[PDB]
Amino acid sequence: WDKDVYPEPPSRTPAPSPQTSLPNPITYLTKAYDLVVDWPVTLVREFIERQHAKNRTYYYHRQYRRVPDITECKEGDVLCIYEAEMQWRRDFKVDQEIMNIIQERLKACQQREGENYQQNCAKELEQFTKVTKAYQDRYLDLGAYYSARKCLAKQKQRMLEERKAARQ
Amino acid sequence: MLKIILPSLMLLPLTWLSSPKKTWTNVTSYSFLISLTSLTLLWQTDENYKNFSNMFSSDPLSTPLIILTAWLLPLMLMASQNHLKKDNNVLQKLYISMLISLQILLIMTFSATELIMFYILFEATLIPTLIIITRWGNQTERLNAGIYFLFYTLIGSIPLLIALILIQNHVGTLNLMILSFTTHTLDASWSNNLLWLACMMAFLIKMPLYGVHLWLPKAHVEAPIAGSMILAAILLKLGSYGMIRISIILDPLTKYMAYPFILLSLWGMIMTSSICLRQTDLKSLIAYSSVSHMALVIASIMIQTPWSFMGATMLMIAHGLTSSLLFCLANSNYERIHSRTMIMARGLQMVFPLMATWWLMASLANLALPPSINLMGELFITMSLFSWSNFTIILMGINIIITGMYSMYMIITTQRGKLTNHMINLQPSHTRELTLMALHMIPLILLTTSPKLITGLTM
Amino acid sequence: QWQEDPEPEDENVYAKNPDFHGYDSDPVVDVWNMRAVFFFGFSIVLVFGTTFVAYVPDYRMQEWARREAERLVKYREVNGLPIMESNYFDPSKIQLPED
Amino acid sequence: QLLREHWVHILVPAGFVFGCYLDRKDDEKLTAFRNKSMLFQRELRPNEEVTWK
Amino acid sequence: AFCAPPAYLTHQQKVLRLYKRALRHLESWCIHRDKYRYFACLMRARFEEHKNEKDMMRATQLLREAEEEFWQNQHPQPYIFPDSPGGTSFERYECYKVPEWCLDYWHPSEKAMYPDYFSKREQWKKLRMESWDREVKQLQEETSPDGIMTEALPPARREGDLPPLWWHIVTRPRERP
Amino acid sequence: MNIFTTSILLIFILLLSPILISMSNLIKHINFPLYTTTSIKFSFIISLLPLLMFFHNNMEYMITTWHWVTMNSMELKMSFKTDFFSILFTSVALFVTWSIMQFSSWYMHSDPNINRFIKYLTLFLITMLILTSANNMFQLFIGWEGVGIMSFLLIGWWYGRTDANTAALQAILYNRIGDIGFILAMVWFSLNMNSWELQQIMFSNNNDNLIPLMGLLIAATGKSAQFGLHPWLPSAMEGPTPVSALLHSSTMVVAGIFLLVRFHPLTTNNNFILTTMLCLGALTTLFTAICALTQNDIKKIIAFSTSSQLGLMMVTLGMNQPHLAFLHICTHAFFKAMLFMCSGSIIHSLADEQDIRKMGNITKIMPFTSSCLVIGSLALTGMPFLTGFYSKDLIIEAINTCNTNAWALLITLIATSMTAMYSMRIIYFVTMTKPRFPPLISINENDPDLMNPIKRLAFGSIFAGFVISYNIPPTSIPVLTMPWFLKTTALIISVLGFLIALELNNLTMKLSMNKANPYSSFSTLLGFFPSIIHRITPMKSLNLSLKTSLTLLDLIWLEKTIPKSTSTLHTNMTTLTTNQKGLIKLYFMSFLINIILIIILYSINL
Amino acid sequence: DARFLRLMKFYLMLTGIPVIIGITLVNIFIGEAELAEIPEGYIPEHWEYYKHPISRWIARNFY
Ligand SMILES: CCCCCCCCCCCCO[C@@H]1O[C@H](CO)[C@@H](O[C@H]2O[C@H](CO)[C@@H](O)[C@H](O)[C@H]2O)[C@H](O)[C@H]1O
Ligand SMILES: CCCCCCCCCCCCO[C@@H]1O[C@H](CO)[C@@H](O[C@H]2O[C@H](CO)[C@@H](O)[C@H](O)[C@H]2O)[C@H](O)[C@H]1O
Repeated sequence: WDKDVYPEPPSRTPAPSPQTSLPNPITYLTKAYDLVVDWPVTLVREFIERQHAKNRTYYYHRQYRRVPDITECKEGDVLCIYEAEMQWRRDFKVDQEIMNIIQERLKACQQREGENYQQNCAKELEQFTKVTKAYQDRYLDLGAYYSARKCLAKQKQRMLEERKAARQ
Repeated sequence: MLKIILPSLMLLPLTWLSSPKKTWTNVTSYSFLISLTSLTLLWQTDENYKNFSNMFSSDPLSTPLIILTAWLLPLMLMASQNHLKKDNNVLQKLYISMLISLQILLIMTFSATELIMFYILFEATLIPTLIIITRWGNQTERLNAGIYFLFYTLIGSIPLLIALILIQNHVGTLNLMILSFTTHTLDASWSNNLLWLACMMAFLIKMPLYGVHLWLPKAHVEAPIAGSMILAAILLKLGSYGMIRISIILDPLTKYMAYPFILLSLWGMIMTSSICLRQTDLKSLIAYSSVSHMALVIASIMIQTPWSFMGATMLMIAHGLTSSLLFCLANSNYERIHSRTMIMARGLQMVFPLMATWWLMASLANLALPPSINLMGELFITMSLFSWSNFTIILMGINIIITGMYSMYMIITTQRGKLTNHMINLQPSHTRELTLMALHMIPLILLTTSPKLITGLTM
Repeated sequence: QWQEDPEPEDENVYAKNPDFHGYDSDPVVDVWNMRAVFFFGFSIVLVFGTTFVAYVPDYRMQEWARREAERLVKYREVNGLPIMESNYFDPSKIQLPED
Repeated sequence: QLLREHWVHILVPAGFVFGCYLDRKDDEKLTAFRNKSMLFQRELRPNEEVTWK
Repeated sequence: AFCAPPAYLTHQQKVLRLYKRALRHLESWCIHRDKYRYFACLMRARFEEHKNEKDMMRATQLLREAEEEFWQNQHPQPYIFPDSPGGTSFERYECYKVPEWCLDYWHPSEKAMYPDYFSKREQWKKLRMESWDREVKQLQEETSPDGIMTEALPPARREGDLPPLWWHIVTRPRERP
Repeated sequence: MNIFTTSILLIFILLLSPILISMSNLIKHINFPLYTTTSIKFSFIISLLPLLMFFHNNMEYMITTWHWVTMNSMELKMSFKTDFFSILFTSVALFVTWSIMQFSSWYMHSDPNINRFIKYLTLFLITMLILTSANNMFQLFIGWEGVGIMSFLLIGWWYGRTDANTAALQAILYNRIGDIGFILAMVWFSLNMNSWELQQIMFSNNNDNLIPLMGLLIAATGKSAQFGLHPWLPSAMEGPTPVSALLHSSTMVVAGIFLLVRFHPLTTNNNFILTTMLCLGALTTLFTAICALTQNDIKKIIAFSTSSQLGLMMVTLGMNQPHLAFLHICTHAFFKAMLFMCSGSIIHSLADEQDIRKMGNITKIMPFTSSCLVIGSLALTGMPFLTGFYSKDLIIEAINTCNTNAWALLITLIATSMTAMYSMRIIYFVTMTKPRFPPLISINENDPDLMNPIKRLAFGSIFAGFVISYNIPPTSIPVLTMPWFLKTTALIISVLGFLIALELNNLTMKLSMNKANPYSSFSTLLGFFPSIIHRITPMKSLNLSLKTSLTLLDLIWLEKTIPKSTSTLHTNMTTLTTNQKGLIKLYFMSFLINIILIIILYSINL
Repeated sequence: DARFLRLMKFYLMLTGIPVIIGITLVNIFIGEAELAEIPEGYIPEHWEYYKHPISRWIARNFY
């Protein structure tokens, strides 16, 4: 849980503020649950975590050095085009995961706000809208055979259109 | 890939050098182990597709099909173990050799890197399948069925040869990676349209389009169980795989050259699904169900969206497994009552209670039960086509209704109802048949657990 | 009529060897074949195959994709950049055709 | 001896062994670019010979 | 169900069937027992009012009129006996009426659980084996010389002989298994 | 919070326990029906706790268990949405299923495969709970379609009955025609919002949401048996009485109303949808109450009562009253299940008789069953302060004092009175008149496995309405100011209907012949919808499939056009060429023509 | 039918139960690796990018 990438507003639970002579069943059920279930389970988990502390091992997130883009490839030079295309595919799916993370933020915001979502989730709705516009302008209408070259052609079509609009 | 091909070849020496007693057991066991070995192609922890040499490669699209092919051979041997009960040893070994050769050729085809590999290894499948249909078939018209099956495909294929030669002359090569990474836009000349057709027609025939689907209802009701299984589990998917691999070059012509075949698929699906309602041959009913499903696959592939490709692949695998299971079940009842009519045998749930369970599960896979990968595929193809045009939902819904309808019709007609008590010969289900059905179902359930394996290249 | 054998009479395979597993006439070959099928299929391919497929890691490097996306999002959020720019290819690189 | 017919069991595993060996040979022939690719090119670590052999 | 239908029906059979059907529909209309009796007596009065009509043409015309009136006045939803065709639980137990020829496939270990029943069954099979030849000859010899046939089968005439074609009549599953 | 989520998951685990035990050899050695009853009891007890938590702090949870798959920017997670609807309905469904699962042991002691029957009932319960506690539209579909399959298997449990087989296929027909709309909703909400999760879908309130909500309305129509696709439910009583009691009344059939309640936020704006639902509910209520009258089967009358109640819920949703519609769902679950159980008791005690003409004087002979049946009827026609009244009365109040289609309002009120009329039909012809059953009385309801479940459901019908109504949090502002006639309209119409029914029924003892009547026939034959649709549509469709498709085109014209035309032409050409008379004179004449032709070609081409 | 079910369960369990036992023991004792930043000046081995001990063992010994 990286709170940054997965923002989570603070908790604001209120006071017990009881006004009834009767006993709330929930507190006693929760005490029984705690003692009976949570405690042994926590013991087991602590034992596993000690066993993990023993025999600790490490794994590293892979780093992929950048390589020339398809823009730097001479037509029909399959050798460089392959590397450019693979780089583009990796960037494509990293963008996919960006979209997943932002959509998860939006869903969590909706659930958290509840019936205030029509106002308090405006920030995340705005972020979602901007990122989906970016995603549409990057990868949409590209066939199932999407490729760096198709993306480049689409971008250049849009840039030609924008240049025309600016001229006019 | 050569750690999977060579054991398959060596199965043949084992088949022919084994003693008559142990031949079936040895070949079945070693074929299962070859299937296990084939799982090595799922260690793709990166986006770089596997290329084992200049000749053989694998992809997210080819690995599931290759693994399915490996899986089918043991089941084909089990299904054939019975109807070959009283044939001479050499004839039995010939059958086993034919199946082994079919597996070898199909794996090589799916793992081929050059389309003129593919065009040879794809048509080489005709010989073993033709022999299986014509030699070991039962009824007299098996000869006619073999002729249809051979020549539909050959007429389709020859234009594919011409188009491929033109492609090689124009480009300089036929390695699919090179074609992908150096493709260029076609122009809407009449010659280019004729090409598009020449490239696409052989595969469309193998994916029987509504107008050229007459060779399945014949080949299936004339072919033995193993022939039907391999055919409408792998052979039918040769067309889809070829279409997927080859459509990369044929752009942007597809935008308007797909209207005819999309329309034919989306209409023939309804027509064939309806035909399933009023057909008196169980084998034929299953064959026409297969035709409808392949109609969906063709529509999705010819619209080419990411959803289309991924759902088409998922449904390719799902149909493979499900149709195979259905044919094994129907052959189970056929081995006893020696008839193919659906009406004749009824109420068999009163005597084969467990095989009734397998029947029910197969019918659910057919009718597309959520969360089954069958549904997932059909749902995603439906989403793609709805995006393509929001009116296709009408045809899709009519087909869904009719699909459910014939799927349950099979069950009610056969499993349920008064037992045809006059059938004395109905014998308790063989452990062979039950294990065959289990081996068909369990992979389906596990893949429904883990769909990520069977998605296509796109997703 | 031509000289041809009569059609063989039907058989019940449970008349002999009431423990017919469906694989062979001889009981010994039949049972050993059934054991081979169950063992090499279920007790090997399905079990070991399923475990191997389950423990294939980072399939199509999806987990790597998610991890790198999280890293990039944190970087961009800290540095104030837009999460994704509408232009994948930096326009300065592209020599857009001049008129 | 029962090897008379149990020798036959060595064919398929021999098939697998031979296939693996041939795969290694296939990868031998394709050695160029062993460590000459933009993404993955690196200086060999001390006490090393081949990157992926 | 235990007797084959005739080639046709006479006026007597047709009128009796109409009487029964009309009485049952009258009951379905008149739920209460007293009302049903009140109207059924009138129905018998009507039916017997024309009991002795020796002009069969007028008799048939009367019967046709009665039938048309019946079709006009039939209860839309009549009373159906639970097991009667078209009534709830008509075939509710046909799932469990599994035949007897299945027992032949039982595993010997399953037959061990029931030793005596299968010994008696073996006696029965022996009896059927013995009686088949005689009963087939009996039917062949009792076939009518003329070309006029009826579904009804012959009885056992000789001594110590089972009735012709009796295996399927006997041994049929119990109604409620 | 741990306790709440843990309990939610433990409910499903407990419900799966009987299934896994079934797939083992311990099923033979244990008393499986009692084991499953116990599991259901414990699951209900567990569910009570989350219900208390919600009633306290009203906190709703999205719980994501497993990540099934990721589809290029559309994750599919096994999600759970626990809130008012899901929690309360899980509690109610578990209660009613506990009662019906205990009662199934009594009603099905004799039948073999009782273990399979119990397994199927359990499976249905799991599937319906999946439906209710579902966030993904895909998971909701899993529930939607799995309950359909279980209904198919339970209807026509006695697969001997050709009629029951037809009934199961009828249900599949109508349900699938419904599910077309559901799939349309899925695809639209996937393309336009790129997510099947309800939380993300919520942000489509500012779009049009007509194409998807029409799919939802159609799916709800099909599943809840609204007028258009109504025939399936009434004729779904071919199955065992416990199945009818549970599935096709208390729990399953509420699926459409539940789906619409879940998607209430989107349908608030789309007036077209709301008016459509108002009209559909009104039409179904009136139609199925008409059919309910003049029906002589104890189970079919209750089936049509259920359809009428569901039509009323459709009206409840047609006006923006989702919470109240769901309240009606839960409240009616109790007494509808109780009425079905009482009818099952009667049917079993008598020789499997289901006609209300051969039942009479039951009040004297079976005091317990008749008492609980009277309670059930008085709950169905909400008498003050029973379970029904704590929902139906408020529904009618809102109906009479909200802007509404005048005709819809009128027929709804008439159907409300007519419910009293047919409930009187039952209470009279089955409990008040002198006996009509076969002479050999053999009546025993003293079995605890029958008495106790019905006792529990009667206590439910008597208290749960008040308890739930007083405990549920505020949701919709109710209209409490109104004229005297509007305020007591429901009571006056219901009582007037009761009196009219009493007069009409008492008129039957008059020694005069009831004659066939157009309206009587229209009511009894179910409006002729079965007789007409089920005889025209299947015939036309099937005849087309055989003739136009299989025969005219596939078996004839395609063969002639593609294969046989080629075969012919080639045979014609071979018979044209090969047959040569075999004479050297003619052959060399042809060679001469070749000579000349080559010369000419050379000359002209130069 | 009973025999088929019994044999299938036996032969599936024969290796399922030992394998699940192995998985549970590995998870409980060996444990899963944890993410770390590459120590600058180090060339991680190909397997060392995979979280699970079984996955990394297979990687090292066979890929
Ligand atoms: C778009 C290109 C793809 C389409 C290609 C189509 C090519 C298909 C060629 C199939 C040829 C099969 O040729 C088949 O020969 C058999 C001989 O047994 C004929 O068989 C039939 O012939 C005649 C009917 O005309 C009968 O008298 C005879 O008894 C019957 O067997 C079939 O009618 C014919 O179809
Ligand atoms: C573009 C080129 C495509 C070539 C691919 C198609 C190959 C075509 C194969 C043509 C030969 C098929 O051969 C087919 O033989 C059958 C009998 O066997 C003939 O059918 C024959 O049947 C019987 C006699 O057997 C007669 O009653 C009938 O009138 C006669 O036609 C078909 O008319 C012929 O077409």
